[PDB]
Amino acid sequence: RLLSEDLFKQSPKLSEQELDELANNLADYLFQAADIDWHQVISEKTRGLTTEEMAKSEHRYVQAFCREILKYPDCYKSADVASPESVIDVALKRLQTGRERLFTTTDEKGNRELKKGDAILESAINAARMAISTEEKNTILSNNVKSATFDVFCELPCMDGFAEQNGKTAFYALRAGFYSAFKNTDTAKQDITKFMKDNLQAGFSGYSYQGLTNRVAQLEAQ
Amino acid sequence: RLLSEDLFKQSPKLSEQELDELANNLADYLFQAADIDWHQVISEKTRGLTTEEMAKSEHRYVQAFCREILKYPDCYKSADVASPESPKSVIDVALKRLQTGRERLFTTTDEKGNRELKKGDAILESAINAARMAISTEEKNTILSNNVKSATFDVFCELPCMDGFAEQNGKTAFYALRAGFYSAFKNTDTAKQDITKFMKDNLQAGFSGYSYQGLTNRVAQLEA
Amino acid sequence: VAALVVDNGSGMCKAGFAGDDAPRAVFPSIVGRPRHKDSYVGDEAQSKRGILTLKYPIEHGIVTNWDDMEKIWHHTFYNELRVAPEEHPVLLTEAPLNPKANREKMTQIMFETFNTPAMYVAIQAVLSLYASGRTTGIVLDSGDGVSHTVPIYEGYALPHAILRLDLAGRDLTDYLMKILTERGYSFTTTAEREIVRDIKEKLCYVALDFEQEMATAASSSSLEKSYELPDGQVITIGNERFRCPEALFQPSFLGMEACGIHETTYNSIMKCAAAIRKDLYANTVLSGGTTMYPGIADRMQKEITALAPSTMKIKIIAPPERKYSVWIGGSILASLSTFQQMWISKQEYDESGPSIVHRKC
Amino acid sequence: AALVVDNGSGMCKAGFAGDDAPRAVFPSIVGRPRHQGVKDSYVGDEAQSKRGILTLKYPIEHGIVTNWDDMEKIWHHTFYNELRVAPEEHPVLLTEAPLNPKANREKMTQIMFETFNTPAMYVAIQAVLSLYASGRTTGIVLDSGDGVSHTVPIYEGYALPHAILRLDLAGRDLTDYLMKILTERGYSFTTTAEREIVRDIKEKLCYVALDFEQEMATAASSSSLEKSYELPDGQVITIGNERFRCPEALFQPSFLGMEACGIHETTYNSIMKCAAAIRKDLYANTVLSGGTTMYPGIADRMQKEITALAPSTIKIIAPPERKYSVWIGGSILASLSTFQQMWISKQEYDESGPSIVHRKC
Amino acid sequence: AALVVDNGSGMCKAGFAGDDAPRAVFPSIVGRPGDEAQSKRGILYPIEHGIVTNWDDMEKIWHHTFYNELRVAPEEHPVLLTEAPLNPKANREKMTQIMFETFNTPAMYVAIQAVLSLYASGRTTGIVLDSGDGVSHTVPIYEGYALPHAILRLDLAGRDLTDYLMKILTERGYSFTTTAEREIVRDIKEKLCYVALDFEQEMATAASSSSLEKSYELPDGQVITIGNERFRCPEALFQPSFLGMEACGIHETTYNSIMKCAAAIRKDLYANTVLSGGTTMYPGIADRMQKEITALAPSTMKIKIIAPPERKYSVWIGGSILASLSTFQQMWISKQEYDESGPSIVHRKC
Ligand SMILES: Nc1ncnc2c1ncn2[C@@H]1O[C@H](COP(=O)(O)OP(=O)(O)OP(=O)(O)O)[C@@H](O)[C@H]1O
Ligand SMILES: Nc1ncnc2c1ncn2[C@@H]1O[C@H](COP(=O)(O)OP(=O)(O)OP(=O)(O)O)[C@@H](O)[C@H]1O
Ligand SMILES: Nc1ncnc2c1ncn2[C@@H]1O[C@H](COP(=O)(O)OP(=O)(O)OP(=O)(O)O)[C@@H](O)[C@H]1O
Ligand SMILES: [Ca+2]
Ligand SMILES: [Ca+2]
Ligand SMILES: [Ca+2]
Repeated sequence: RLLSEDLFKQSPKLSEQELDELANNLADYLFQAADIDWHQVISEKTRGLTTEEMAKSEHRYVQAFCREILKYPDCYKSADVASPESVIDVALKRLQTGRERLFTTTDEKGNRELKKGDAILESAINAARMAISTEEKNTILSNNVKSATFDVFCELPCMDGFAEQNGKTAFYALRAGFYSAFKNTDTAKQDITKFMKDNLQAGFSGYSYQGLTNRVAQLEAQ
Repeated sequence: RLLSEDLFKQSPKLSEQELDELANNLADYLFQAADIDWHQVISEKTRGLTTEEMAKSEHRYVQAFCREILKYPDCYKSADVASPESPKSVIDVALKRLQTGRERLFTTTDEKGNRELKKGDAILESAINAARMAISTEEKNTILSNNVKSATFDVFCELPCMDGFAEQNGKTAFYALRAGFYSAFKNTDTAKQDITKFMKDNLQAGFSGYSYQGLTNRVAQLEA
Repeated sequence: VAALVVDNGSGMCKAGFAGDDAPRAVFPSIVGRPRHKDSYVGDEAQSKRGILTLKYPIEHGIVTNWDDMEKIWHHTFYNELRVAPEEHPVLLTEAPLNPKANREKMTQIMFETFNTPAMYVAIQAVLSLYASGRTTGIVLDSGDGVSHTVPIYEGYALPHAILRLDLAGRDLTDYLMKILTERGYSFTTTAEREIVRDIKEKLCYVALDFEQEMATAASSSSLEKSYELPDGQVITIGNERFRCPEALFQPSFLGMEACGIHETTYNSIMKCAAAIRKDLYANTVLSGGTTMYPGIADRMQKEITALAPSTMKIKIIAPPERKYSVWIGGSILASLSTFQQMWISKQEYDESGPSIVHRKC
Repeated sequence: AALVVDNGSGMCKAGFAGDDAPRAVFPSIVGRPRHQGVKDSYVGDEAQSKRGILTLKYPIEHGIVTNWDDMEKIWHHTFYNELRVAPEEHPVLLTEAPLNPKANREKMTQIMFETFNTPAMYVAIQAVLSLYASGRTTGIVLDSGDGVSHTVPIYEGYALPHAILRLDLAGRDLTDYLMKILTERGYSFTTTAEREIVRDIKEKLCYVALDFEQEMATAASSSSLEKSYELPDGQVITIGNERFRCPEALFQPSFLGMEACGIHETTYNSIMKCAAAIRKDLYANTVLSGGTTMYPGIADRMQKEITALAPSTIKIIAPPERKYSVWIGGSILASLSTFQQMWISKQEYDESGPSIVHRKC
Repeated sequence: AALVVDNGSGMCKAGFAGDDAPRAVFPSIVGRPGDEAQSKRGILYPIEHGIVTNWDDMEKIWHHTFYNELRVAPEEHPVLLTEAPLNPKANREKMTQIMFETFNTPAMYVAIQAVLSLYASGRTTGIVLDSGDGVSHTVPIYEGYALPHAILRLDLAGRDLTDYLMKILTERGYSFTTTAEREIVRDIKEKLCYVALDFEQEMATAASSSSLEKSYELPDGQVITIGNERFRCPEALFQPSFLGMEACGIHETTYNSIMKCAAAIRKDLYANTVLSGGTTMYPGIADRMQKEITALAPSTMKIKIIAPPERKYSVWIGGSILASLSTFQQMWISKQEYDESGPSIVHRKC
């Protein structure tokens, strides 16, 4: 329902009760789909740790990420011999250097497998991406939370072609209200949820030309 | 002072004196500067002619226009090979290609072996210019009178005060403005007058009845 | 039960049934995924380029992402061919010097995921030789991702003589994309490379004498040909027609240090036994879509004669269907009754495991 | 003496060969009346003064000429008005973008001999001139101006056509993006008179942060990066993180909605596809050029950012005069005594025509 | 002092007589439009298989050797050249012709490589297995003189092994197709390979644990791991079928050369088998040779494989020792002798 291109059209129809769930669903979607530099957070959250400690980190998303990296010894293990002149810091660089390079992993049972450099990064990111409980996501994203969640929000079907339909002045006005909603970082979800509730109830008429013209036409009659 | 890019911001700060004088100047400017939609005219005045027939027509402004288009074979000639998607007159394609590739370079080889590259717009503009220099004054006037409603609106949108109006306010508001502008031409005799009134009333509000901010404020005021 | 035949390429995947003179299905080897359906395969992925991020599981002939590869086959079986793999023996293909791990994984997937009653993995260049009706001869297999020169002796390739050349159709497409900017056009995006590809496939040809074609294109416009783009636009190309495939014979055009395909074939022959060299010169087969350029065969002999002994008779073989000769060779092989004892049964896999591929194939 | 004219997509520089700076810099624009009838055309500063009356058009877009009428006008204006000289008494060293379409090189030559009837003329790649200005003849050059950014490797003063790559991202796009992120802060710059102010804010307050994420966190938490700027009417604005966010689009084109990679990647990508024998000389000779490379602390981030995407085993040259280093290179070249033979004389053109440029340049 | 120039099929090794080391080692290749020519091969093998194939190239090599590497006047120093076993008479003549009619050497001598290697070990009798880059030789020797009828040449050496290692690394997933990537695989070979005493047992060990695996860091910072590739590579020396050759291993080639000698001297050859050349540097190669030759020889026969730690340059060292003797200065070929006897004199003085 979130990916309905006419969400703003039918959103005012539904009840106060269904709005409370639609606003939460839409809210959680923004935080989960929001993007963050994974190479930075995984590096900060496992610096100085050993590979054994990484496989049992307190953060489930850190385990998921690392578990997908450790499958491929060649990306992190230090060589016995070297060409003449943290562990994940080595891993992330080897996976970026060997972008097209193939790494071998051996399954629990004898089975082997070859993966490309980025296919391991992508697999590790996906593993992590499906582990955070949104709150931890909000904490690590606290700095770019309003920018990142907004980027997600714009890509929804209901927002496709909003600036061309309502003008750039209205679009940037929606952005301001989107950003302004975030008072504290401890209430970021509740904040943006309320913003989405208030606007979905109004069908975002407060940012559309049609809605504003209807409002002045509705206001003058008093 | 019509060309003040921030006209709509400064006009509401003026007294009813210079407002009307300004509206008269603008109104007079739109009609004096009104031109013709060369696309439909040339497309119609050449509709059903080959590239050879387009240079033997009676009208000269068309022959001068076409002379600039036929220099660039890639803008009208049929391709030997076509992509698996080409479901596709002679000018109707020329004008479409020159618009599809307005920033792409077409090639022309002079009478002598020299070569030249030119973007679609420059070509399309060079043809229009050649037409304006080769057209008769009375011949222009007759075709103009058939639809001065859109011509005067074209000029208005081409003004600095209307640069990227739809871009800033949206197509939904742009068409609303155009609807009112056209609605003023309900009467032919008082056309020049009804539009001058349309301009003055909006110039007083600074077109706040069509802009996002203007509407946002208007709501905030009507809320009181 | 009828046997299936699947030729997996870097750029294109050809699938069909054994016995047929051609594949029933042909689609790009691409997987598009959104930004969290969860995946799209084939032309459908290209039509939805705007929504998806497209990637190639086979790169330079080798599988690089088995999650995507497993999906290509799932799409090949249930969507393209519309069959159940558990009631069809499947003949797959692979590049020369294919990593042993990929050999194993290709087998592991067929039996554990698709549960094929039996399967087999053949070298692509070897199948191309069968399609030409030979057991001895050298095969130039040039597709989208990689070019190989593979000498064969009585149905068996010679691993020591095989040379790999990372110069194929994609590189030529990119080269055409770049030289077209000399005429003033702009093809840079990943979507435009797909457009320029079709221009290359339809308007490019190999020049027998390169500089005599350059002089011709300079002294006249008789070689210039036009192409209508998908957006309705039209462009003309002149010497770019034959300058593009010339990169095969002169990789220096791409700033590449590698040798030409003519010399790479020669070098490959010059790594075999002195005795058999003859049979190779007389059986030089051209395979893959990148050998479809008109005039390429009539160019190759001229290029290798200058390298080969003048006494030896050279004969180049360019089958009119050499774009699918790999699949065709697979169709022939998988249909023979005398081959039915060479498949890899489910029993043999349950016993030995994925490593079975190394002794059977 | 000779004349040296460096035509950019937004700025034209001109002067005499020998001087250490161009005597005339002005916008590469041509203005014409918005409407038919209420001079026929203006050029340079004058066209900008009469911005209200005129519709402005850029004859050089992304470094390439797209309208030769307007291009002639700029040159005519450059000679008879800006420099006040007779072009038929001075050889003319011009400059062109890398990968310049071949016809544009011919038309440029045609104009200089037929219209202005110059004694002689020469055309040099802009990046290559920037290289000479650094007292060198080997290395790689990053030339980022107003309309386009390029990355050209060079050997013995000869460019490497196959190695060159471009990026449609430069000073103009930054100005536009700066306007956007300033509205995100709470302002409204949109008019052309407001654009030139954001442009000045850009050329005076923007810089490149060595770590973007760290700078942003400081900007959100602290207020040490905020800086006040006096708007023309007297109003003050306290732009903050926008200082480094705007030039960040260079390294992250995704900020503008582009799939292409940044410049640090473009440079690495450009170098690798050259000869391995000189790559360490290119790394040891990475010159910055163009107005968009004038941001303070940008050369440090290039040095920083490559080391991540480079062999773990590189001096980046950012001369303080790299805003006009293309022109300065032309001044040196056009004044050298060992170059006077490299010119294209009248006779050389009268015999071979415009097509001669392809050999001499 | 006298100059000593060991012309290898992969590496030329120049120096001065008296020293215990060449002081100059460079690839024997000439590009057209030494080590400098190799590093710039992208924009630009005379002694392939041990024998000279192109003389113009050799002149450039010898020219390169004197003035650049050694930096000496060839008119002021006698020159000791080394020669491949079974070198045709024509090549021997032309080698002497060039040294006089081009470089004006005061005198020159042409010794056999294997003979010098043996002499370095303090022996005048024995059999030498010389394995280099391009070609391997088994050279039975009796009292200073090689025995041509018993010398066996094998076109299989270090170069073929580099290629083979480069090839089997692709089985593991890695990719070394580029020319620049070759010099890396060569280094890997020289650092991580070894000869297995019992091959089949070593394959069994490698397939049941990672105890034999070792890691190598590439120049770009990447790391590759190899297991059984470590010994399968040099194993091609004992099983040329791995390379797709019909030839027989170095162990059988050594034996065959012994059986091509008179029965009387064979016991000495068995008791004095000396290893020579960079390709005989692999750890565990001597023990293997000991094992394989014992398996071929008569039960009673006494076998001993000598593997000098300095056997990478035993040819040159031999030449240095021979050219430093006070009793050797009389056996040179002076200018006057060549001027009157011609190139053919070499057959009578060497
Ligand atoms: N008629 C043609 N002329 C020239 N090139 C062609 C033609 N048809 C196809 N190609 C080229 O052949 C390539 C695909 O051919 P093919 O299917 O033989 O290779 P592949 O198996 O997909 O890739 P590879 O086998 O190298 O991994 C494409 O790059 C395409 O441009
Ligand atoms: N100090 C500075 N800091 C930031 N930007 C600058 C500075 N100086 C100039 N610029 C930018 O550089 C651009 C003009 O530079 P330049 O003249 O090198 O480009 P050009 O050559 O005209 O364009 P092209 O890329 O086509 O060569 C303008 O967009 C301007 O905003
Ligand atoms: N420690 C080592 N381990 C394994 N191989 C080595 C070692 N050192 C050198 N090599 C190999 O030895 C070869 C070169 O050795 P050498 O110089 O003795 O032969 P050559 O002079 O080229 O030929 P020849 O001596 O037969 O004329 C190279 O292929 C190199 O890889
Ligand atoms: Ca194929
Ligand atoms: Ca410039
Ligand atoms: Ca030697």
